[PDB]
Amino acid sequence: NSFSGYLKLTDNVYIKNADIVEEAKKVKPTVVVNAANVYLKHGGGVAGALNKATNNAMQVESDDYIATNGPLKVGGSCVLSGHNLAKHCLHVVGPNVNKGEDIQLLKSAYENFNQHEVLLAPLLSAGIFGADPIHSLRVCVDTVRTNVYLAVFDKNLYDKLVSSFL
Ligand SMILES: O=C(O)C1=C(c2ccc3ncccc3c2)CCC1
Repeated sequence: NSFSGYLKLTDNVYIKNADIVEEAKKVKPTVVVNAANVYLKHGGGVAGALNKATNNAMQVESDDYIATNGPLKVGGSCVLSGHNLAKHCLHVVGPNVNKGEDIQLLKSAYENFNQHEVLLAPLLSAGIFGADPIHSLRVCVDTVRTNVYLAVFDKNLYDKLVSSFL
């Protein structure tokens, strides 16, 4: 958890313009959050990038978790190995509002972060899930009570989030 170069937005939310894969490889945090789907199929976005950085070890483990436990619920999570990226990966399912899933479940999704004192994470439901990323940061700030270090890849999005916040 030796994070560096973050800007503190609130007592417990920090942000950096960084690639979450590179941050995980540098810091090897106790927990890295994945922006997952209910079947843990890590096909694109942050999920595809974290799985690729494990050379598909994350996907093989996830398929076994699903065969034994069934799919997650939207707003839910599971804890699996972080492989080379972290001690643990917290796979969290935010709603895909582009498919009619309820935006209220974004609060439920962020509540899962409270089971861990420190996390490295992306914004949930941003990208292909369709939620406005600045709304997702507001829900994170209003819901997460533990220490969360948010990595945002895109510089234009990062500058917009920092300006809206501070
Ligand atoms: O943080 C961003 O800029 C966002 C996304 C993203 C998408 C793909 C990524 N592939 C590798 C590492 C980080 C990634 C991050 C999806 C929406 C917002």
